[PDB]
Amino acid sequence: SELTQDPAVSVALGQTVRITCQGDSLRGYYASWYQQKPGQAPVLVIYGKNNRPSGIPDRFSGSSSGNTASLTITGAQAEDEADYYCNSRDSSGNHPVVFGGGTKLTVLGQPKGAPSVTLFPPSSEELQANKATLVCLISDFYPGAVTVAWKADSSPVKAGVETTTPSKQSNNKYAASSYLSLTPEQWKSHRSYSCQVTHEGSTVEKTVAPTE
Amino acid sequence: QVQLQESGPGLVKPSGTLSLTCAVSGGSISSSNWWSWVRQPPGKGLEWIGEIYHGGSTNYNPSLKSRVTISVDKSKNQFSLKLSSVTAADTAVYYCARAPPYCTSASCPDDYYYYYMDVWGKGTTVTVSGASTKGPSVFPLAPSSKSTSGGTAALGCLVKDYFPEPVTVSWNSGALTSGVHTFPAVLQSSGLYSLSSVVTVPSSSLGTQTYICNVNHKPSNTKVDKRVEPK
Amino acid sequence: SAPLQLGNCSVAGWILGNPECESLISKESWSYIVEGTCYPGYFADYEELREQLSSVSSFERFEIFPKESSWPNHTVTGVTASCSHNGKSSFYRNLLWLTEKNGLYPNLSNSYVNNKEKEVLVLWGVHHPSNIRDQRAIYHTENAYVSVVSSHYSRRFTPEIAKRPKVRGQEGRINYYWTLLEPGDTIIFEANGNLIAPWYAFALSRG
Ligand SMILES: *[C@@H]1O[C@H](CO)[C@@H](O)[C@H](O)[C@H]1NC(C)=O
Repeated sequence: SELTQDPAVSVALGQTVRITCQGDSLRGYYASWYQQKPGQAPVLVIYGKNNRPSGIPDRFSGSSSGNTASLTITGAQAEDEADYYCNSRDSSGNHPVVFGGGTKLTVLGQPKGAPSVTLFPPSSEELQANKATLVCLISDFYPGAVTVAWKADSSPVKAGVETTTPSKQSNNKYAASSYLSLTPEQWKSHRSYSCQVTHEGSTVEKTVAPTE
Repeated sequence: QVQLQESGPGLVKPSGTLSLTCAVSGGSISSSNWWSWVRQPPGKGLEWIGEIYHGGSTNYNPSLKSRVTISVDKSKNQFSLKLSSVTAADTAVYYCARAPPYCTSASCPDDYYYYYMDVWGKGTTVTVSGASTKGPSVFPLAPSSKSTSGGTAALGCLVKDYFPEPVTVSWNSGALTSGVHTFPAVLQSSGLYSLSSVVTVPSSSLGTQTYICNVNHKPSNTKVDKRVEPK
Repeated sequence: SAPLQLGNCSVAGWILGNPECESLISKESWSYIVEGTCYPGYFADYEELREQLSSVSSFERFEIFPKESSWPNHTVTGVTASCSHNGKSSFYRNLLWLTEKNGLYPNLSNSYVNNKEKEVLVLWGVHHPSNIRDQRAIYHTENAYVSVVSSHYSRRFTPEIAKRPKVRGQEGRINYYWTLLEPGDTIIFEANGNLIAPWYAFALSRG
């Protein structure tokens, strides 16, 4: 069979959340749970009947009842925000292994933060390599909704703009990056370039110039 | 006690064969264990591929059985994975893990009816594309006194025009993790990736301390140790 | 000459340490007994053991091989649902279900010398898995051997696999064997798997 779990659930800091995983392959063998943070490998948190590997706090507890296995996190913390997959082997046939759909766990109660913007002008080595790139780095903003606008001498610019999707930093705050690719003469012929970062109606703008 | 080292190419042409190798340390491959493989497509969940017992018996995912072949080489204490006829659906991050032995009958102790994967490999990114591998161009992001904000300043490195993923950046050969932040890569219109790695450093030290970023792009076996000096 | 009463327990379940006979073992001597395998199997020379245990004069239960130190690099925590106790899976109080540790079941050996000035009753088991897949999963080896040797006992067990009818929710069996160790005699256990090792033994006089 196959394992199904809700794609998302949220819990406040210090409270308890119960991630449920349902499937007919749970009565046969014992289920296991994994925690996966962005850009990292999964780590086993629960296996068997409520057995934790060495290094998992007692806040994580697992249980099973019929065709339903559950992962309970008591006193949730900000460090517990990750994806959680159930895993079990089916008890019939060649016994194939099936993964659950995963459950994105959000820990609510985090303070909101205005974005911090750092704009880098093109390095002289890149210019001497006959290429220009403006690096606009954004970080430490929550929620992770941010729109970016570039300006050449106060005129909006859309050609050559590439902005990454907002990703989660280790402090659970969001961060993103924006790049504007230019030619060494497009850079030197203007008076200034700017990076407008909007976050809940409040905009932060940083400006670089070739003369400085 | 037992760790897993992963190996293989990060780029595979369409219709070609994927080939990865997992190396076992601190233990014998000829032990009662199920050496497995797991993949994860970009943005999707975990997907079990298959497992192999040291005797030679294998068990594969029914949806991938036609194209998957898992072997074991007791001469080098390694087990490999081979996936033929690859398409864009096979572009994923691949892991080698270890699974405990299990029983099909009731004549075993209870601890032999668990399923888990406690030991994992570090992960190898595999991309299915016809393009060619290209090394990165590392440019410094020098700290200027206009981008400073108090007693600390920000400096970084620009990893531009490389293919394919991924790129790992460390600072001072690992001797620096104060405010190290490596951003996810961006995909340009030309199909080449680019990312930046910035670090937070005190304003007093930028004039006298030497900072070096260690860019690593193993798909091309390129390591660029770039120095970032003030302007 | 008061009798030893087992209550709801048989001599087999009492001598093996059935988790359902924990409240017993009240006397050091008795003239007759007033009266059971949690993991199905055959009990060899059972009614002869009842004859030798019918009347004793200096009974004593001691730890023949401690849970630790005795069997290094082997797993010793084996429990099953067939020997349930308080809803929790358990196993015999006097036997250890040795299984592989870290994927390996190395060749094993251990010995005991009888220095208790009486006869010592040593009991052990031999596990027979129901399919060869689980044989290698538990004991790594495909052809297993269990060697028990004393100065007046010697037998080697070559356990082989068969699919047997369901009993107590189990389809594999464990055969139970025993021997009497005279004072000064030594007993040695050798196995590469399928050994239900002795954990507690009994010292007694008369029989
Ligand atoms: C255990 O004993 C048997 C026979 O005495 C021998 O063939 C075997 O190699 C031994 N085990 C190991 C791991 O060497």
